Amino acid sequence: SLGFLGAAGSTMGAASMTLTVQARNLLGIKQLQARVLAVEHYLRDQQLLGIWGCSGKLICCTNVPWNSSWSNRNLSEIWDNMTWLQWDKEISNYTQIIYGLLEESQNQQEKNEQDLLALD
Amino acid sequence: GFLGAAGSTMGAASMTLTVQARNLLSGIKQLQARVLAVEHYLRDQQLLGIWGCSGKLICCTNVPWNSSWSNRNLSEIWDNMTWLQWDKEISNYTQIIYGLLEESQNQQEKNEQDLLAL
Amino acid sequence: SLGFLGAAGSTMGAASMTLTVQARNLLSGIKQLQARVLAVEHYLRDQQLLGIWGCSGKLICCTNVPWNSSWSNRNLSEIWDNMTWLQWDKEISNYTQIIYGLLEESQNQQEKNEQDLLALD
Amino acid sequence: ALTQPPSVSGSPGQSVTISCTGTSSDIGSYNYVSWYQQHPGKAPKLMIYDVTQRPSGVSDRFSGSKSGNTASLTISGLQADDEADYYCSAYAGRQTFYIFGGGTRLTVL
Amino acid sequence: ALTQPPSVSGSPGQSVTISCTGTSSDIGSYNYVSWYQQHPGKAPKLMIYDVTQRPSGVSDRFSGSKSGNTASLTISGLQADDEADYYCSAYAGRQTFYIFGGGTRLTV
Amino acid sequence: ALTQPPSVSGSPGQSVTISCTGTSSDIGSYNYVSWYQQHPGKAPKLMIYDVTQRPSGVSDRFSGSKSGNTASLTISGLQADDEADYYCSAYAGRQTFYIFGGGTRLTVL
Amino acid sequence: VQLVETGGGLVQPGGSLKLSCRASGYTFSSFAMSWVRQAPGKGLEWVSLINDRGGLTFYVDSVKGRFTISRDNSKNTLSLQMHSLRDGDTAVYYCATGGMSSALQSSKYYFDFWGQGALVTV
Amino acid sequence: VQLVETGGGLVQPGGSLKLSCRASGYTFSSFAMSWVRQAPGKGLEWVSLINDRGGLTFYVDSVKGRFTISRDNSKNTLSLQMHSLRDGDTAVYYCATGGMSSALQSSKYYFDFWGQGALVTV
Amino acid sequence: VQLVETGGGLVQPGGSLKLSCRASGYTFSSFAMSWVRQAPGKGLEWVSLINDRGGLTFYVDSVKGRFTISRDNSKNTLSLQMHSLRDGDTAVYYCATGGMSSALQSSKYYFDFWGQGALVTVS
Ligand SMILES: *[C@@H]1O[C@H](CO)[C@@H](O)[C@H](O)[C@H]1NC(C)=O
Ligand SMILES: *[C@@H]1O[C@H](CO)[C@@H](O)[C@H](O)[C@H]1NC(C)=O
Ligand SMILES: *[C@@H]1O[C@H](CO)[C@@H](O)[C@H](O)[C@H]1NC(C)=O
Ligand SMILES: *[C@@H]1O[C@H](CO)[C@@H](O)[C@H](O)[C@H]1NC(C)=O
Ligand SMILES: *[C@@H]1O[C@H](CO)[C@@H](O)[C@H](O)[C@H]1NC(C)=O
Ligand SMILES: *[C@@H]1O[C@H](CO)[C@@H](O)[C@H](O)[C@H]1NC(C)=O
Ligand SMILES: *[C@@H]1O[C@H](CO)[C@@H](O)[C@H](O)[C@H]1NC(C)=O
Ligand SMILES: *[C@@H]1O[C@H](CO)[C@@H](O)[C@H](O)[C@H]1NC(C)=O
Ligand SMILES: *[C@@H]1O[C@H](CO)[C@@H](O)[C@H](O)[C@H]1NC(C)=O
Ligand SMILES: *[C@@H]1O[C@H](CO)[C@@H](O)[C@H](O)[C@H]1NC(C)=O
Ligand SMILES: *[C@@H]1O[C@H](CO)[C@@H](O)[C@H](O)[C@H]1NC(C)=O
Ligand SMILES: *[C@@H]1O[C@H](CO)[C@@H](O)[C@H](O)[C@H]1NC(C)=O
Repeated sequence: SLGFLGAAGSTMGAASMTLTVQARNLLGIKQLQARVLAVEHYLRDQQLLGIWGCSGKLICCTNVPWNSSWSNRNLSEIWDNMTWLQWDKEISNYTQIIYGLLEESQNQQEKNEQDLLALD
Repeated sequence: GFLGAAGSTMGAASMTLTVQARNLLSGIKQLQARVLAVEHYLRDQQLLGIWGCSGKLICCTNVPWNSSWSNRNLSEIWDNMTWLQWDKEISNYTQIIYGLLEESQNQQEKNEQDLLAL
Repeated sequence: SLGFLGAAGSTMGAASMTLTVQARNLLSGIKQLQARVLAVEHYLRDQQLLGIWGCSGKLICCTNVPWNSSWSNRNLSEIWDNMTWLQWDKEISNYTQIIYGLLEESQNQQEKNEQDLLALD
Repeated sequence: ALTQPPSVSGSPGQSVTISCTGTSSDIGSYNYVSWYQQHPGKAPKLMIYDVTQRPSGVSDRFSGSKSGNTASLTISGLQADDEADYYCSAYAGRQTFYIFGGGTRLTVL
Repeated sequence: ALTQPPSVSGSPGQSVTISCTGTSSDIGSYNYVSWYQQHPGKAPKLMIYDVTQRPSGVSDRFSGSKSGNTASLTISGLQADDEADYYCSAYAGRQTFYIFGGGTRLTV
Repeated sequence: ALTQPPSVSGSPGQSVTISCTGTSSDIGSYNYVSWYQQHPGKAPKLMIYDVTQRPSGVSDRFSGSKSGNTASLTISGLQADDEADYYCSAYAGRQTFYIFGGGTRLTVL
Repeated sequence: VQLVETGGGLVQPGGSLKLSCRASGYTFSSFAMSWVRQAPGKGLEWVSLINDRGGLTFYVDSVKGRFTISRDNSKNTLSLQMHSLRDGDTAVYYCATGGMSSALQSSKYYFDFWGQGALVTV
Repeated sequence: VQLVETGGGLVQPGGSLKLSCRASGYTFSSFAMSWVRQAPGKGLEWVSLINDRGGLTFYVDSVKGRFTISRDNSKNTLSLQMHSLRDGDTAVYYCATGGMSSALQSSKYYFDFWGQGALVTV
Repeated sequence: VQLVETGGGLVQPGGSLKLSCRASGYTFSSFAMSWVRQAPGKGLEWVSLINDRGGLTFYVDSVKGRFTISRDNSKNTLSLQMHSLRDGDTAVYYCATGGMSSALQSSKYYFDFWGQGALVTVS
């Protein structure tokens, strides 16, 4: 009910309740370039979620543990006392390590599930 | 065939969903047409995704049916109606239904997030 | 580690561990937009075809279609350890449409069975 | 699974009641408790389904109901041709689909 | 868990049959049974696997069969060096992976 | 579910140990053991949580620890106000979330 | 409606017997089917349930193995193949219509059409 | 922080009480709630747990089919509806905070604050 | 293949003991591994199984809450850490190769290349 980015200045534990509002707002040569680049950004994000095994979800839990070197904070100060913009700035240039770990964890999970489903 | 089941009853037309699928994706006017088809396909796929129905053609949900939307029984709905007549009958409530579906998913993931946190 | 197509000449078993590396490289004046739209259409047709089979969101998808010995009668050791994906893909030419049709029919039956199982009180 | 009396009786023209007592997880959980009439030597036929919904082909008598975990079949206007065994069939969920009690012999005096 | 007789006997040169009886959910449901030969003081050796297969290094005197919930091993000709405790093993699904029987004394 | 002695005693100025014994699937695996003090006729007050962590409003004379599958509450001071039934509680995972022992009557002599 | 149970006769303990049921008077493929067992002196017991399309099968725990229920919608034929029959399986079996329905149909958790019955002796 | 149970007292076996608990002095919607019982002569035993949003309910197996736990965050009200009380259910029922957290807080696998308790006689 | 146990052989009741297997004659990472227990005079029983990659472990119910099986493809080493050992666990523990295979390999469901066995006695 807050609207697009209305929760942007709210805390992470409150802004996380409005993910569908943000998701629904993501979708002559210049106009086609703008539409194609919007489609490409959406598809790259969806493919990246699929690689992690999070396709079809907005809140996706994973098997990658949190490193204290990425952000040495407790859940209360992360979720109740700061916004997603401040968090995004705080963990800048740590996201590529997290993405690589998520990719490797999903590859291992897919192999383990295939082997479990291969037992008679 | 494509739209062949449009005149069939919904109980029979629901078994041809893969026939109706695949026909949604396949000088500037042709490029605009391709981009428009892709945009509509992605809008529909995102709309399914925010309902927890991604990757499925028949998706069951947790939203109960309100008798004010339609008071027909299942035999009349599925054996004596086509999808076009049904779509016409409940168009005035479609967006309301969509909103409720979205809300259910908003709750569902949170519950799953808690269940996996034990 | 091996690059985009580095596993192309490796065995099918070894190459099956590099699916994400190739998956990331499928998405990334009028003719440039035409090229981008063609890339998007090919990606979306492949994702849709996986979705029809119930494989959406997975790169390795197990199914309920048994393998027919008339398509290929090699054992798993020969297919996975002594053969590459290019040679295998050549071997199963003229059979992929039958497999795709069987996968579509199997997923339609799976969806009806799941809907009926979920209809039990 | 569920408990029934071994027999009931009554005079012609009188009303009789046959009961089935199950548990909270079957009769108390689902409103699908049908009743069947089986003449000895013949296959049973459906007398009432769900709880209170009588199928076509059955006379006005044999109406049923439920309360709590107990289902009840009321047979008013008892006829001489009703001398048959009566059975309950209760739905018990997905793991066990149907449960039956023993037969109740209806004796017409 | 898996029923196997405590011992068998026979003369050299004779055909000797050892059998194990399981249940429907393991031998009856799966075709993955195996037989092992354990000499006292030594580790067991794999003799038969799956259905009447021999691993490399095992002579062709060891065969077997499967019918219903009963599996059997046949020694086509007894030797003095065959004296050992023979064991059955069978796959029983994902909850109970393997079920073993008791030992059979060959008593050459 | 949990084994706990029925009673313990000591003199003012000393300290006591109240043990609580579970199994490997509950105390040993989750490390979520709490202790609380119940006076007869009154509601219990939380005294220890997360095995070793003391909440606010409780002085340092109450502490705890675990070893293997055994949890331990250490109480120093032993003043008259501590004559109460102490209980241990442990998280066993989902499907029977919490398991409890019996009460330990602490007698202050 | 008529259900004719062209089943078997007497078998020994440990043997196998197949029952069949021919349906007429209704659309076979539109209804779920079941087998219900009546042991003399004990009463009715449900044995197995198969969906209208034949893809889903359900059993009581006591016969969860050993029994296979099969449906042929082209010949309007229901069948039950019972292996490793026990002495406790001696009973009259009945072919019955209903008990499951489908998501697109009305609720039918009852058996409305019963067959003549067939005697299985072990 | 206060918790006051306002539920009923003496009931016959097979009856119901529908106990309730009023919370004050803290944010009700931020904490999970639970019901824990003490038989008059025995120790204290957990009965049921509900999360902070009310969507998830958990019970001990002994009461799983007869107790329902629910909450109303707009009235600061917790409810427990017992519809098949047995003679063994005689106990003091305490309303308590804690028992779980909804993934975005720290762990709360303990009972942070307890009410005074309602007496159920049956 | 010279699969050799290097584990201990004497523990008190309630203690812990670690066993390990070294392999040299075969590709260790290509085969599943397991531990099979032989109590004196009672025959053999399977105790635990680990996949070829080490990600999946399976146990009998009697040890599921006590034993941990792990492997290291580097140095070709299998390990089994047994906690809370009971008097019923006195037995010879054999290393075995196989009992499982990945979806890309042929089926095994049998044990081969057995080790010589470590003797574990619980006083
Ligand atoms: C802004 O901060 C205040 C401080 O308490 C808070 O009450 C308010 O809700 C915040 N705004 C939003 C949109 O959450
Ligand atoms: C991540 O954690 C590991 C230990 O878990 C640590 O060695 C490593 O340094 C951490 N990452 C960074 C970037 O420091
Ligand atoms: C989180 O860390 C901050 C840093 O000082 C501290 O002030 C706060 O109390 C901590 N919260 C919790 C719940 O540990
Ligand atoms: C990585 O991110 C942190 C976040 O503040 C930043 O301080 C640091 O400079 C970044 N690293 C580099 C190499 O810029
Ligand atoms: C059209 O209606 C008739 C009515 O009998 C039916 O038989 C026919 O199948 C229907 N057409 C289709 C395509 O289902
Ligand atoms: C059904 O719709 C009406 C208005 O259309 C609404 O008032 C009612 O609350 C709805 N039903 C439920 C169960 O919410
Ligand atoms: C559905 O409603 C219509 C009303 O026209 C009625 O004729 C029909 O019998 C109903 N079907 C069922 C199965 O109750
Ligand atoms: C939908 O609304 C319009 C006007 O708002 C009305 O004319 C139309 O009949 C309605 N549709 C139905 C199916 O009632
Ligand atoms: C190419 O073949 C050789 C055969 O010896 C193999 O060792 C090598 O790994 C192969 N290349 C790649 C990239 O796997
Ligand atoms: C394989 O294909 C042939 C082609 O006619 C078919 O007859 C056979 O049944 C197929 N195999 C299986 C297992 O369905
Ligand atoms: C697979 O087939 C080839 C060719 O017949 C054969 O040489 C090889 O041994 C077979 N492998 C297995 C594991 O059956
Ligand atoms: C597929 O069909 C063509 C048609 O001539 C044939 O040349 C080719 O060999 C076939 N593929 C295989 C794998 O045999």
